[PDB]
Amino acid sequence: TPHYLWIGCSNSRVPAEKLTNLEPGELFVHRNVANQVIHTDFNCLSVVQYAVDVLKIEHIIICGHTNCGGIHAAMADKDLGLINNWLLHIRDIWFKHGHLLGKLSPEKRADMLTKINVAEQVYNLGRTSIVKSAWERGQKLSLHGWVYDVNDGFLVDQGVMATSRETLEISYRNAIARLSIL
Amino acid sequence: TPHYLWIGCSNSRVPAEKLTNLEPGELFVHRNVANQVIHTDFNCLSVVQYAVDVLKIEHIIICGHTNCGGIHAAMADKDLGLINNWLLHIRDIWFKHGHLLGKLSPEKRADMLTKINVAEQVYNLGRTSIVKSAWERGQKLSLHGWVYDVNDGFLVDQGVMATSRETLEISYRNAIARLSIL
Amino acid sequence: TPHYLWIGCSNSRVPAEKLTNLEPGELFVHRNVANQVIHTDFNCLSVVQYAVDVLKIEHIIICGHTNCGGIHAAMADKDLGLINNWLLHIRDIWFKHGHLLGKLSPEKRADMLTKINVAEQVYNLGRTSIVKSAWERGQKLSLHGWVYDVNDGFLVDQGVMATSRETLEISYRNAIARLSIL
Amino acid sequence: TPHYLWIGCSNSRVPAEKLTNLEPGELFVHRNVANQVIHTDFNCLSVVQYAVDVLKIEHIIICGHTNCGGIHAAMADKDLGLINNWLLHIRDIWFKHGHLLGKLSPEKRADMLTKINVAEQVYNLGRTSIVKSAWERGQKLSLHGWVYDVNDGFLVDQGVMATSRETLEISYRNAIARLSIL
Ligand SMILES: [Zn+2]
Ligand SMILES: [Zn+2]
Ligand SMILES: [Zn+2]
Ligand SMILES: [Zn+2]
Repeated sequence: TPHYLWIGCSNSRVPAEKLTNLEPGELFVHRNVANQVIHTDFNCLSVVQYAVDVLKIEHIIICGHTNCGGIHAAMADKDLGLINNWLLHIRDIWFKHGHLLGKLSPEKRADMLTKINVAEQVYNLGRTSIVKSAWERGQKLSLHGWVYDVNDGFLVDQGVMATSRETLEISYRNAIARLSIL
Repeated sequence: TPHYLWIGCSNSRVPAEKLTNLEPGELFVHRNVANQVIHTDFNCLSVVQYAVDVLKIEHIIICGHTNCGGIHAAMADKDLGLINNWLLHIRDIWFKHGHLLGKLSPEKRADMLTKINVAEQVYNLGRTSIVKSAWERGQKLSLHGWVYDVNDGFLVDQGVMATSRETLEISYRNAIARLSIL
Repeated sequence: TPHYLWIGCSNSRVPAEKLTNLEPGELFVHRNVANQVIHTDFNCLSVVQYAVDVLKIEHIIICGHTNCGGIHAAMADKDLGLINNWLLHIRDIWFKHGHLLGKLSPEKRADMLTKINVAEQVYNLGRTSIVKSAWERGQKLSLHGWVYDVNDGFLVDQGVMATSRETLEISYRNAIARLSIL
Repeated sequence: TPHYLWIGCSNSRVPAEKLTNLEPGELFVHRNVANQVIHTDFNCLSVVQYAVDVLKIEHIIICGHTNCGGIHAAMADKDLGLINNWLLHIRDIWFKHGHLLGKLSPEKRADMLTKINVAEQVYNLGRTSIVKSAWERGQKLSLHGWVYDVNDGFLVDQGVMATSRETLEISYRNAIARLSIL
């Protein structure tokens, strides 16, 4: 069996199976643009459901990365057609935390939003009924939010790690709090 | 920078980077249950669009596989919540080719449907405005559909390969023509 | 309470509440382009779920109409951007029943596809777990497929009317059968 | 031919044709639970796109309403299957303005959130490439956001109205500014 679901970015500089030292065929993988878990996305949420319910996976890892073309385009003011719609979700976050990112130099900004994004996505994953109910029936399931420093090797980027719904709150809220005061 | 998009199954035994021999950084990856390109899926289309228009990728491979849970689930009679909605598209393909699969022996049906599905998804991909337009303005873009077997490798197929909308027809119809011979 | 869900086309020549003689605020309404019920559409399927489960509605009416801009564009070979993706579903039907429509004069065609579409959509609605489970717990729920002749007043367009899953099969299969032999 | 798009709630007490006094045939209608424009919803965007580009409509109205089940459900703690995914977007809006609503009295919260939601959805609509582009090539298009009350009529609001991306900002931020006064 696989023991982890890996939700990562479609981008190539992020190879899930290679960068970790984990055994081959242990990762059940979903990748989309800027690693998103949108409330109304049947594509991602099907993988999560197949993972949790069918494969009884005990760990979902969400994982962003620095220099993500996703995050950059999300902040660019440029019509690239259909991706612009998908990235508007990321922009909602950008402006949700706009005061933080406002302060930052216009490049720390890119990587900060990258970190914030993962937190927010773990937060979406955690409010999923797929996940929520797995918890409620006593299933062991932990969520995780990391960022792969593409020029280095990754950080358990955040204390954004839930094993229940309340631990989701503690984690996320602390995550956001911390990153809005260094 | 990337040069290929790979749309595969989320399944852990079909990792894109292991199963290809491209240079690292060259693959841009989407995975989802049973490797679908649904006409109205923002997530997958967002990736395709990002590949063709922004990254200017010139090859898309859709990789399906034998002994695939998605296909098995699509044929099974069991409720798996959201997964069911996702596989109703596959169940349509199962119905579209019911006569052919009706002939086949119950065991050989999953592997047939896996092969049909890869043809069908390439047919979807190619009918995309994203793709259609890329061709319509003369950008070079080839679609390839293959099937991987864990105990056996890629089935020497002859199978699915479009570089224009006209060849998409020729390749698609021929693939189905061939599968129908039994 | 309302007692019917009306899934109709966004188009204006089709006013649900007016054209019927039914009491005001009896119709819970969803309208989209060419009245579609796509397996993976959270928008429509949310209305259906709110209808069936929360409002305990006993009747879903799907209802197309003749001279539907949806059906026309679906058959047109013209890029209109984002709607083309949504209409590809209709095109899958067009070519599913292509031999029928092939025979017909190129305008009977428009209205035939309009009728076929409703049948197919009732069929999608009926394979929904939302609907299916309502049936399984003994809830009284009937589906219906009509077409509003925009220049006349409508026909229980088809014997496409399910009160369970097996009555869905009988109805749909007969529907398609009939319309492929006049 | 149409001249207005109406995006309203599916709710039976808020029928678009009754609540307006347009000539018959002029309204083009979308309804869904709690009148959302989600950035990655093919169904709603398909309608908008069809209105702006094909039908060349010059006004879009988003109509919300008081005592709306969608809003009530979004705030409630109950599982309603797919509906939950759909309302997580509304629950985000509830969180986005938590401080403001936190002030408010528990009863007055639904009606506040209904008002915020209409502002938010107009803000989404206006950030659409569909809309943005229409303006960007100088087509005339005005967005309007209103709230309807069954026992009272449309709340004399001053509220939400964009005819350009800059006015979308001005109108949106001002709407929120105003709602915040209490
Ligand atoms: Zn990236
Ligand atoms: Zn598989
Ligand atoms: Zn129509
Ligand atoms: Zn409502």
